[PDB]
Amino acid sequence: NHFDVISAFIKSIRGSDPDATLYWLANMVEAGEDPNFIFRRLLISACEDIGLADPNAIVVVQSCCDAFDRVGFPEGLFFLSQASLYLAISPKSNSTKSIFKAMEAIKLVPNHLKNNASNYLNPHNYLQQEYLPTDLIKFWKPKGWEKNKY
Amino acid sequence: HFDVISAFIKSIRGSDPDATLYWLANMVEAGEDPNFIFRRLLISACEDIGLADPNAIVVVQSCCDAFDRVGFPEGLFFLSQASLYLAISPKSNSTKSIFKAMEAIKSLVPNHLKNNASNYLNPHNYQGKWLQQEYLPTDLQGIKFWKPKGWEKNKYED
Amino acid sequence: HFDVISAFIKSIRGSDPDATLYWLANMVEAGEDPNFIFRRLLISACEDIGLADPNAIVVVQSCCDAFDRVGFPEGLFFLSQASLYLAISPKSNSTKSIFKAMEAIKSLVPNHLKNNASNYLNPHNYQGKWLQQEYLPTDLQGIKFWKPKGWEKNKYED
Amino acid sequence: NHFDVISAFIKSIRGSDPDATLYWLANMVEAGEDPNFIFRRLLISACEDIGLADPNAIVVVQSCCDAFDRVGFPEGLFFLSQASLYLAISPKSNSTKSIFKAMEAIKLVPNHLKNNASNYLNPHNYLQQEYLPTDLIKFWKPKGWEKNKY
Repeated sequence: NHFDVISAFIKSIRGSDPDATLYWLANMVEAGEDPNFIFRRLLISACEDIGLADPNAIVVVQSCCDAFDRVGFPEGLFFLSQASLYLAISPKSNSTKSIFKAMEAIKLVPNHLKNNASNYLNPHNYLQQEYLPTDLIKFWKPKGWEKNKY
Repeated sequence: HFDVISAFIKSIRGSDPDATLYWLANMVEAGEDPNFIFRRLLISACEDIGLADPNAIVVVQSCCDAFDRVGFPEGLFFLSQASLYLAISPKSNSTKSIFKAMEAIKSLVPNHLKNNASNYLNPHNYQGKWLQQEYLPTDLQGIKFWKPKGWEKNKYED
Repeated sequence: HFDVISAFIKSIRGSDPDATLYWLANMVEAGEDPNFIFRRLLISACEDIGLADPNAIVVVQSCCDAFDRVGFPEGLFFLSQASLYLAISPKSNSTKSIFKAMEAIKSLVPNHLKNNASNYLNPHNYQGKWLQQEYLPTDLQGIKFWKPKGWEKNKYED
Repeated sequence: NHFDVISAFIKSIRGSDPDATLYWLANMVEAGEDPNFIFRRLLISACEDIGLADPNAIVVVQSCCDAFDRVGFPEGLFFLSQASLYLAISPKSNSTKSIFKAMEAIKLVPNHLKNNASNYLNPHNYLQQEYLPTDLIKFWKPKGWEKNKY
């Protein structure tokens, strides 16, 4: 049941609602919830829910955890609030979970991709060349920063 | 001692790099613990700059780490970089919002927002433009805890 | 094993996110050490992306730190973020330059460039537009070890 | 005398010369110079020579040291080269040394700046208010990012 509050909190972040985020956040801290337990979920969210929409999201959130470590309560509340608000208002993407589609397919390396392959063409020196095996298909599904990169 | 550190943070909050430097210099002559100064700088990076530039906490944290690796005398420049950086950043106190919501708390979880809820819809699966779903309890929908004033503006406008 | 990791780095170098993911997935099914994968990702962030985006090393390092804090199963997403991020970044091998200069070495310090040199002039004191001062030995002036190809371009143009 | 090489290396960075930087860099590593000794000077340079011209310079350089730690030679050479090139081509400023002018002057807090001062005006709530003592003057001398902030 405190799993229910942190769930409401993370779904609020995922839904881009900074008000509900703070509300569930305040709920957890009036309840004396463990801050490392909040931070671990923020980190995961920074990569599972924001991810390549803003690839510096994990950087900001880690700085907020480190800062919290040095500082603790009552002041640390600001790190919790910045990191929570920061994820709530960021653009969203779950394209980092594309790894699971690839793990499903997995469940032999082309020659040109072998270590010290003799017929590898280095893209820096220059491109058509195949990176998947012959018998294989799109695993990565882009949805922010990843849009421009795409 | 606690007045000097106060004048330091207020000069930063007031966007005064010169006074910022003067109270920093005061503090180190007087033997103040650099870890203590870095605590207040980390705090002020979220409390006084905050989402006006959420990179501020990364830069200051990295100044703090640089100081742990180098120590004095050269550590004095990382105190100075961190301090100057906050003094000249745009300011916002919007992270103080959490206290507003905390006052609203001082509250059951809606069913669709519980862990593993069967009626929860996931914005990542959503083929539309905005998933309309309740995130606050019903008696509170519409209530506003956060408004931005820099980087928070742009993010808000989207 | 060393062929799989090779195909992984080459897919990243080739800007292929799909193949990148497939060889990542291959590696973790096979039990590959995540620290080993992160080493190659840190390396590739400087060798293959490099000054095309010097933030790449910060992001990947931070993925690595996130993995140390979280471990599996959720650590798999930080491997994935780091990997995908390099696959889609602009590429540059311009940090390989150091090997060129290393070949020129395989050499006394000019006097004005020695520690505490009395004839050294400091670009920070310089009231002009560009301090013309020798940084290479005289028999080497004009020689070029680095050319950019992204972020390195802009920095170069200045 | 290996102090002479690292000096040539740092002055080359300070002079914005990426070629000479690499040259002295290669010199230090063919000599088996200690990489922590190179990195410590890069860090200092990232703040004393680049500083607020690019305030993420210390971030990049620290990531390059951490990466080097995990990896070592021969591959680590890339972290050394990226961080060295990165500082060489960055815009330059020594405005972080302005702290020493202030330490010279130092060698009593206005009331409104005291802890819990009754007549402090908070800039968030709103500005003319004095941050230096009455008897005091410009310490900070901006020269990149600090230009825009100024």
